[PDB]
Amino acid sequence: TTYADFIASGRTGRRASIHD
Amino acid sequence: GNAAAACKGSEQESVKEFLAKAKEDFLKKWETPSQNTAQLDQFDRIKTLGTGSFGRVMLVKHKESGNHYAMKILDKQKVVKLKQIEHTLNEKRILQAVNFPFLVKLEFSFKDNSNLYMVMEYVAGGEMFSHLRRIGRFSEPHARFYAAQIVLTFEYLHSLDLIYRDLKPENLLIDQQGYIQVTDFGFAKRVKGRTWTLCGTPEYLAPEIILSKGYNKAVDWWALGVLIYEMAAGYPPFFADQPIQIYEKIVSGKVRFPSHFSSDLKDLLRNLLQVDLTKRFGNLKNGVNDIKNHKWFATTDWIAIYQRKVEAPFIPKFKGPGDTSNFDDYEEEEIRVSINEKCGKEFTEF
Ligand SMILES: Nc1ncnc2c1ncn2[C@@H]1O[C@H](COP(=O)(O)OP(=O)(O)NP(=O)(O)O)[C@@H](O)[C@H]1O
Ligand SMILES: *C(=O)CCCCCCCCCCCCC
Ligand SMILES: [Mg+2]
Ligand SMILES: [Mg+2]
Repeated sequence: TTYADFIASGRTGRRASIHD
Repeated sequence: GNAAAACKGSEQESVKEFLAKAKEDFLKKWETPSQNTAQLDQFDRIKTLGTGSFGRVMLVKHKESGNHYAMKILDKQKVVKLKQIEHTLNEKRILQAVNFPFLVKLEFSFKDNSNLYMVMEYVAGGEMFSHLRRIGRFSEPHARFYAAQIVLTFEYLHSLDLIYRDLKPENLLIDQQGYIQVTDFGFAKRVKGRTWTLCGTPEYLAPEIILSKGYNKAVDWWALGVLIYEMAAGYPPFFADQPIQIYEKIVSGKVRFPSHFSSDLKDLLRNLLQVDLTKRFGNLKNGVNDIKNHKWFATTDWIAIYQRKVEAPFIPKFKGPGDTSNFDDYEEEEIRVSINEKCGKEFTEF
């Protein structure tokens, strides 16, 4: 399931902002 | 708001007047910002509420009043090293000037030899992020209640020529009445034309940011689409292990919806997550009204939301003053203030 794929991914925790 | 209920559209002149007066208030503060309105020894530092690249946000207690606040601490040297001076000056100048029911209130600001400090009202209910991940997903009415507050907040900010540029559940706090308080103005900018900085959070970036194209406030409306999707699905519309893979998905613009999404929700999202700028809701001739008048929002009383008169989907647990139970724990580190002034010239106006 898409949910299971998300939960197994590396980006389920708090996501930092980015900039260059 | 009775007229808007009694005769849809009849409130438009009054909303125009509200926004004109709001801009007058904003411009006074924008043109003459508050500076140096507290100092570090006026607060007891209690616990870290979140960490970020330049510092952290701490629960503090104002010694003289006993009130709790959230203090964002930014290391000047790191801000300079990462070339974020202008962004940090924007953040404070804008946050001290705005006034809206869904924007966190900046109560004090000051600097010392080492750091910049922004002292905000403490919003004790935690990040929307925490609740969303724990519960899994929000029902459509629950997601809609939050989305409506963001629509109104962007109507307000955009009217002041402000672009927000970091919408995400981690930057949305739930207050003691179950309403949203937007925090983190780190990328907010006052801009009348287009702008070019690559900034935001990967999952929420509009294709035009990614592709180094130049962009405008329509990126905030794209981000709203991502937020609504994530709230209602439990996962973002474009996710992967690495940002490069996310960017590939965003610019394809192919989006797939969970089978439980309503037809109205899918339609709204196709119009917000629209790669083509001539077609994206919020960016058309009728602006925000294309969103506010969409079928998915038909049950939304916009003025009642503004007035905070709508019953919230839930009220976070509250154990008493200074309770941090709705936030994760973070590693603590001693705040050291140097005996030499760092980066004084760069931060003169802060
Ligand atoms: N007024 C507040 N009350 C309570 N908690 C807050 C408040 N402001 C911020 N926080 C918490 O502190 C965290 C960090 O603040 P934020 O302003 O987002 O920092 P940042 O370093 O800019 N983060 P980011 O740019 O998103 O990587 C937030 O995600 C919340 O958990
Ligand atoms: C009710 O229908 C009477 C007319 C209401 C005008 C005042 C409403 C102003 C608040 C609007 C929401 C904020 C827009 C960003
Ligand atoms: Mg943040
Ligand atoms: Mg930030």
